[PDB]
Amino acid sequence: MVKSFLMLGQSNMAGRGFINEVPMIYNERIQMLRNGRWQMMTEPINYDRPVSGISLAGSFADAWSQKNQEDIIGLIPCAEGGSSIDEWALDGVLFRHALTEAKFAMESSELTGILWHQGESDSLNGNYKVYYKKLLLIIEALRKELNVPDIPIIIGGLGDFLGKERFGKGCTEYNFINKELQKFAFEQDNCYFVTASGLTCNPDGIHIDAISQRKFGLRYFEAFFNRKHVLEPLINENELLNLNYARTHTKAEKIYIKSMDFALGKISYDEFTSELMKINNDLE
Amino acid sequence: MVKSFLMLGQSNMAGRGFINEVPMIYNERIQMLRNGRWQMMTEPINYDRPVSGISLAGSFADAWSQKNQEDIIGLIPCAEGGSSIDEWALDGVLFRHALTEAKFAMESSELTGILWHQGESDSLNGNYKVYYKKLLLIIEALRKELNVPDIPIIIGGLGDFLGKERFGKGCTEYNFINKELQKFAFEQDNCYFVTASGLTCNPDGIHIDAISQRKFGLRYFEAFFNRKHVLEPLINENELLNLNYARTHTKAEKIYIKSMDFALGKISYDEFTSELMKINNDLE
Repeated sequence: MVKSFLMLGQSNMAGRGFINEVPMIYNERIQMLRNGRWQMMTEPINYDRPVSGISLAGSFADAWSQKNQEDIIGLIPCAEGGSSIDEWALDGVLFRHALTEAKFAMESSELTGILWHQGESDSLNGNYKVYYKKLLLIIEALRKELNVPDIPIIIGGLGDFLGKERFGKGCTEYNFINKELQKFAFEQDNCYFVTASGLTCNPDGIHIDAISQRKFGLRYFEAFFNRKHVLEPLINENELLNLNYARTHTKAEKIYIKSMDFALGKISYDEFTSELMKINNDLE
Repeated sequence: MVKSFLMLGQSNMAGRGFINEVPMIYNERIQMLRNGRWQMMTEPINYDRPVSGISLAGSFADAWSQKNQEDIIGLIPCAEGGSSIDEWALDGVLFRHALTEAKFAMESSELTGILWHQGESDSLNGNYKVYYKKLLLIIEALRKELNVPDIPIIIGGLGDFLGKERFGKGCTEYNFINKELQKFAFEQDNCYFVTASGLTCNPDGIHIDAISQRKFGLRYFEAFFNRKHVLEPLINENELLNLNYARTHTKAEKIYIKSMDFALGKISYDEFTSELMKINNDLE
């Protein structure tokens, strides 16, 4: 079947990594939800802004497909940039929209997990003193509404680069939010924390970069697959990624990158044809 | 207030024009729906595929903003590439998803019109003999469900390049669909037809190109604004477009193109700063 994963949070969940700084992930077994149905995943996955880029859900799915050669993983993009915990209130629009997206997804897939990452917009002037209780109502409503009382919900921490440079300089209370995120995970059932140590950011000083967003996805899967808290970065983080990048592509996959090259006008029709035949004639 | 317009149809409504072949439209008074709420419009508007590009809704909105300097126009992207009239059935997922999107939009805007363009996937082996009756049920359900019994619904024809080259060669019955589209418009209340004469296509032989997609948008507005059938192309089509391209941008707008240039890594932070001050210091 199709195992779907709901994506919730701020811009760091939707992904802002520069897609030209990390290798493309073309996995015919990884899919994204486009206006209610499944389509082959191609970053930007969570296109909430014209600037959406590399997400952590990319490597998460790639790593997931390697541990499950049989099924297909479906991603449900519902992250909103700049959104704060208050904007995610049950009565909220971006929460009720996430529900409708999830439901559309589960009428053709099975919701297996929920990926959450948010907190930059709450890393200032207190309001971290109410973050927990706020999150509890959101998670509670999610499990109830979507009828998933025990599926693992993974939550990541905030980058240590916050509260220092430009767009991120206003987030001086990020570490106070991390404590609430951690606490929430330990105390709440079926919730796991994922450290963001070592992760770096783009020039804006607030968004995690592509490279770091790729490692971040592995830690998310590491937590999900083993149902544990990832308090430290995985050791084979770099090599683990290259191992997925080296994977040989299917005929359908390499025909896809070519169909797209042509669709975007990057190559001629005859050049597209010649390239398609090479794939067809190729041995193995 | 915010006047919203629901976009329905196939890939030629979602837009597949190459964004690098036509000038960018940056209008702070034109917005798009991103996961339930309004955000400043930036093409691709209807991102249903990683290949989504220039849509006809772009120039439609630009022309609309010039005849209404007071309000803001909101676009609701709900077009699915490759979808056929059958996939748009009331019980369908991409129809029920369009409804939920429209409703989310109207709880913060007023649905003023519906833009429809579809039929390439029905331009083969008959089934054009059932297109009308099929469309009637879809339109009927839309007005009833969304409580908009008299808002103008505009429908465009199919390109004359269809049924001849590559990806479009299979659409040999396009002209039979056009007749049904036309008929439907004349007979049905508050429905207007928009010819696609003169419009050209990209190399794939099936998708209307950026230039043509821009002219196509004007004809849509021409029909909507005057509540009439556009059976011929507008005469000042080219100049009418340049007139909108020449428009001087607002301070907020030019600050936006700069905020994006930086957000995408196209410029340095200091270069971004320097550019922001120039905008601030500028006289008029």
